[PDB]
Amino acid sequence: GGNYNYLYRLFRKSNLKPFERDISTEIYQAGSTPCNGVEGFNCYFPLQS
Amino acid sequence: FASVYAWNRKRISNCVADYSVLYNSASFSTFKCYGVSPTKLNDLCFTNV
Repeated sequence: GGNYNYLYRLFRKSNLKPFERDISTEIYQAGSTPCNGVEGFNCYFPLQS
Repeated sequence: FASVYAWNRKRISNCVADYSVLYNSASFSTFKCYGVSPTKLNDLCFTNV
């Protein structure tokens, strides 16, 4: 099998309704105060292998 | 500060400490915490530190 083809999703603050399909693979950034106090930092790629 | 082989341990108790005022500070190279969400540390009561 794929060594890095299986991954999980690292996220929080948006607890999902049961049986919800999520495909928005967006790198987690806020661009506001609650990410190192600036925009572009804490831009963590949620998908982890 | 002391050396790595003779590190100093200091005791903190009976305090009202805010971590949000320090979380947003950018004077830190790295601040990652294990098993505890820093953002919610403002609403947690622990026995001692």
